[PDB]
Amino acid sequence: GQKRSLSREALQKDLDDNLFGQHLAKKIILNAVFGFINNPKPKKPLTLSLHGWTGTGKNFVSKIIAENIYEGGLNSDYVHLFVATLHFPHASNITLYKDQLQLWIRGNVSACARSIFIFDEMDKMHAGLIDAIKPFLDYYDLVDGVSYQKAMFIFLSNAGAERITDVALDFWRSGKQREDIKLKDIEHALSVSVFNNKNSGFWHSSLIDRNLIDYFVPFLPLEYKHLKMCIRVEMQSRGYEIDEDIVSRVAEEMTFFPKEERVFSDKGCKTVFTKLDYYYDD
Amino acid sequence: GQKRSLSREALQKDLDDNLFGQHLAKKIILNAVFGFINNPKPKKPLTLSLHGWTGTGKNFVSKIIAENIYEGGLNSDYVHLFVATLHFPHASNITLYKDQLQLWIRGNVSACARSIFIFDEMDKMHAGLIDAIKPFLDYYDLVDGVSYQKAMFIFLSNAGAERITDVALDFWRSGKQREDIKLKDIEHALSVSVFNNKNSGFWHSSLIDRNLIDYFVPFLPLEYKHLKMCIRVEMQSRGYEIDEDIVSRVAEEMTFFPKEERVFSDKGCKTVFTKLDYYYDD
Amino acid sequence: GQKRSLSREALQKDLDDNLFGQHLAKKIILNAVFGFINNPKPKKPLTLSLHGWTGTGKNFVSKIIAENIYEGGLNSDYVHLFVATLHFPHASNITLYKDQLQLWIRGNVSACARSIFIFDEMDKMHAGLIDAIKPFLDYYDLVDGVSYQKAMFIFLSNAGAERITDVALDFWRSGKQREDIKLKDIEHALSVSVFNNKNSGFWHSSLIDRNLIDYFVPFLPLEYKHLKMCIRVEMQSRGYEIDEDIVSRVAEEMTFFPKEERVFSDKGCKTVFTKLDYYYDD
Amino acid sequence: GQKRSLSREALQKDLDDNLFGQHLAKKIILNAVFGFINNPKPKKPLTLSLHGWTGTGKNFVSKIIAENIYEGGLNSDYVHLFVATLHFPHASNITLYKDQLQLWIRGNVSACARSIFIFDEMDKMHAGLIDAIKPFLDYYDLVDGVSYQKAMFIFLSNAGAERITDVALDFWRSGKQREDIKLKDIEHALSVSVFNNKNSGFWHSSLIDRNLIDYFVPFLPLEYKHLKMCIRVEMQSRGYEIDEDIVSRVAEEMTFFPKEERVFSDKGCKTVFTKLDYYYDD
Ligand SMILES: Nc1ncnc2c1ncn2[C@@H]1O[C@H](COP(=O)(O)OP(=O)(O)OP(=O)(O)O)[C@@H](O)[C@H]1O
Ligand SMILES: Nc1ncnc2c1ncn2[C@@H]1O[C@H](COP(=O)(O)OP(=O)(O)OP(=O)(O)O)[C@@H](O)[C@H]1O
Ligand SMILES: Nc1ncnc2c1ncn2[C@@H]1O[C@H](COP(=O)(O)OP(=O)(O)OP(=O)(O)O)[C@@H](O)[C@H]1O
Ligand SMILES: Nc1ncnc2c1ncn2[C@@H]1O[C@H](COP(=O)(O)OP(=O)(O)OP(=O)(O)O)[C@@H](O)[C@H]1O
Repeated sequence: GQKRSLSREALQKDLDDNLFGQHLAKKIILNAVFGFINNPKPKKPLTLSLHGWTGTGKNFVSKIIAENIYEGGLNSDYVHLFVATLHFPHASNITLYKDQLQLWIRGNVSACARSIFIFDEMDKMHAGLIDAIKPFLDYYDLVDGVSYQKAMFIFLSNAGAERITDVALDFWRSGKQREDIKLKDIEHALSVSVFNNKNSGFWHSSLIDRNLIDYFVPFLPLEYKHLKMCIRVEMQSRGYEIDEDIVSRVAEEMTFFPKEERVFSDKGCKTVFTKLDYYYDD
Repeated sequence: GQKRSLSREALQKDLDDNLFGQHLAKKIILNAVFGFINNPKPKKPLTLSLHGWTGTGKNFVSKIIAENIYEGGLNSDYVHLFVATLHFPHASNITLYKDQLQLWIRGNVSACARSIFIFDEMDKMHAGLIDAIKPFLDYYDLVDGVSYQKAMFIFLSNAGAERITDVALDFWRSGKQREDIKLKDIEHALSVSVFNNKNSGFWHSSLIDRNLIDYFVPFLPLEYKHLKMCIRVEMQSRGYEIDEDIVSRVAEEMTFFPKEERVFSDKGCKTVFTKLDYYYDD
Repeated sequence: GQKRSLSREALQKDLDDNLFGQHLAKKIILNAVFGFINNPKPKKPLTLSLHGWTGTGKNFVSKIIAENIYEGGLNSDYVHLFVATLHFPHASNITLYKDQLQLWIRGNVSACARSIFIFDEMDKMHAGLIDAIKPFLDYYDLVDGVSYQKAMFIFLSNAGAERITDVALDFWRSGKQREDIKLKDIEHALSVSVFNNKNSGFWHSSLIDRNLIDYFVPFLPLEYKHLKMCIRVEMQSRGYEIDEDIVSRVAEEMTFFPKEERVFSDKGCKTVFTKLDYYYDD
Repeated sequence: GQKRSLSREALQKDLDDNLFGQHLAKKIILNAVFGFINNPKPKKPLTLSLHGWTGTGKNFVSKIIAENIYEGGLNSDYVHLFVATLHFPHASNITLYKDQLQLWIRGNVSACARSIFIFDEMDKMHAGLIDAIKPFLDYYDLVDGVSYQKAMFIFLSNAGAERITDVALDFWRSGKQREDIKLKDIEHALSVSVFNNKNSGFWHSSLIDRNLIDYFVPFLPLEYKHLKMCIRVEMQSRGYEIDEDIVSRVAEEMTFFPKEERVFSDKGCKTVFTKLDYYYDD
């Protein structure tokens, strides 16, 4: 794994095995990294953006590719993780947070440029804490006698969800499935959510000062078909002895969005197996 | 005990011995933990919610299962307890309360992931004090090189009682007992009480930002039958020499709710034995 | 013995008689020395490394081969032993410790190049005390008009145990025994423990500046089968009159690791016979 | 005596004559040494641990067996004694204390391996002063061309008393005597007191790094029956002319623990005879 440059087959295989729907994410991720990781000269690190609705698999997919790259998954000493609240709660110690940030970066990357960093809960940040990293995302071949363009920086959020929602019902109201929705959607309004001078969108506004991001990538509500997928596949994978009635109860005993149609889920495949344990309790 | 994974028989036995009514709680608890504790891969810690009326046995049942798991019950070094007021009175020292919180957590859990935490008196809290724990309730296999998904976090309150009351008289007014009331009841209005921007419900509103809770579980007023149960069973268990007249006085000398029906208790089995000591005084 | 070059049969015989499990150690040791001792031109002394969990037989196996080589075992004037604490407690007298070290070396080896040195308790050392011996582990045919490449230097520790543990439950969690685990395991993480700038791992970091070590060799927790082996074999060897119930009490009256599975021992065959004397006391 | 290997009869006889209660200690000691002293190959010295409450006979029993082994008792040149405070007061001269320790050891043991050492007042020690002796408690057949595995090292303390107390009232509250309490009791919590990073328990924490101890052995409060035993037996042994009223005054004129039950003694048979001299004064 760690001694394997990821071939396309392994990743399309993995996602097609476990990922439900999200054709966009398979296309994007597969071709994007498969070009990137095979490139000995990326010219830049990987600046990925994610937002939308939960339980669609953000930390899921990040975990998966983390496992395919390194056996450590998240256990790898290379793969070192940060969080907003656990590390960076307050606007008091912003400077310490910046210095500690820069140094912990230089440590892990100076171990190897193929190390990976991820952030999470980015609705609770303070733009000084981007002001210490934009130079690291210059396409410069180096900084301080070190190159960073092999590493890969990945973000997470949920803002801008309202656009992917009302668009989802837009085309779906057109007698259509999001398979037929294309990858291109209104990246202008995404730029607004990302220009949105709310601290969530203001953070990424000052980051998008130069589109240091590579690719905006929203996920979508795992439709009740996906519920049934992560009910059948999971409970049959767990020796759970599920049957049909339990999968009548996916929709007989769940709330979807909006009420007036009862379509878009509230969790997808996040709270699915707990409620399925109720359906063991039946 | 501590070297015993709890079999179903032991727990249904215990609850059927000592717990009066609360069929819902026996079903929920028994199957829920019995699936959870036997699961070597829970994918998440146990995020339990409780609210409703007192004296129905919240701290009672938590105590019981604490004893069945570990001989320490609450004496266990693993089982380390926090309280709102005793530890976290003021909105002044919120930050210290968060840091001390995180560290005391990491201590006990780093002793073992099967440690247990409980909170109480959650009507007196401040949402910063959830903002330090939501990452711990990611389904992440780890944080900071440590996994938390085996541990079990349990909360307590009494808000939202009005719904379980007016529903209780709803179906009971229908010529019916809450045995015939099903577990499913209006979890939407429960979400409102849990969305209720009152600090009690606002706390759990920002927690229910992702339904990090597993199962909402209300208790109900221990009906005067339950009084008579925890009068006969207790006083016969205590060598008290109770007789019939003392159990005429359970209702001849007590207030129930509402007045116009005199049905729902005020304490259930909490103040029962003190008033029974009056009936020794007769 | 001392006039015997160790044939393979004698050593595989001895280990297969007395050593329980540790297939890796039989393979490694047997072929390694059997090639080494029979080699009139080793090109280097034997640079052995050991770490892991106790009571698996480090000082046991070193004792055994010491006996097979020379009748003295440890009594041999050739076989002269050093210890961290007994000889080299403080960082004050480091220089005296280095000079005395070099001279005591030159004495014993100048008696014969087939002399043996062992160290122990290597978590309490100071890198100056390797800085006097790395030249002795050049593959040079000589130093100061003397050759050292026939002698054999052996170390001991317990650091890096966490890796052999979590790996042991890794493959064992895979429905598997460590017989099916191969000798190859993650020698990268072993290099980290051996790069671990802790003084224990920093010592061996500056030693592994050139991999002057030959073979990393961890031992593993002597599984409760091995307990029962060194209960039956020992007590039947001691005329102890053991029976079945005493070997019910190996697990009825012992702690294993983790609690949640009760698998990996705490001592293996170290404290076994004392507790068995309790089972005489029964 | 010194030319006598202790037969079982002599020791069970002696303890059954003079020792009051402490069935556990008779079983442990008798079988343990009787197997040990008769063993020509112990494989280790005797690593005994003692803690609990005073006046139950620690220095008493150590004295007794010291007398049975050698006529010198404590007068023997073989039996050479150390104390924390008298010899090892300060953390200033720790090194001198270690060197003097090692040398005085080597002296007495080189006189004979059947020499005995005891320590006392071990709540006032400094872990450097174990760091010089753990090698002596390797099961090695020798060190420095000398074997130590015949000698016997014995410790004393009073920490961890709280566990033997609250357990004593646990089973005693169960309608029961500690005769019916078994030898097995919560050796986990004993390990905590012995892991207790207090210097008293931290000392023995770094010793229990390898369970170099053989057997944990607590004593218990000599119950008022034992008072009356060491009142009748002693005063009748002393020609004191005791009568009944004096043994009404054992409890009419003494404090026990807790107040609310007045059960567990404060001294047992330590201050007993002085207060009995008051009852001569009556
Ligand atoms: N598309 C999917 N197919 C199958 N299972 C999924 C899918 N998406 C999510 N899950 C499951 O749901 C759970 C939640 O996934 P994950 O945490 O990655 O979503 P998320 O967007 O990271 O949530 P949040 O945004 O709150 O961090 C996981 O346990 C995962 O296995
Ligand atoms: N269902 C029941 N059957 C028998 N006894 C009960 C029951 N419920 C409560 N009791 C008794 O009533 C007392 C109160 O129980 P408990 O404190 O668990 O209720 P609670 O909901 O925790 O109260 P609060 O909400 O005020 O903390 C206990 O002493 C318990 O033994
Ligand atoms: N695999 C085994 N089979 C049988 N007996 C064993 C085995 N391993 C250890 N023992 C016994 O356990 C005791 C401890 O062995 P030994 O001291 O060699 O372990 P160790 O790793 O050297 O301990 P430490 O690391 O603390 O020095 C010895 O008396 C030995 O006979
Ligand atoms: N079980 C017993 N039966 C009869 N006499 C006893 C018993 N235990 C103690 N004594 C008497 O009480 C006195 C105190 O005994 P001893 O000093 O051995 O207790 P200790 O635990 O060593 O005290 P400390 O812990 O303070 O050193 C002695 O004089 C002894 O004779």
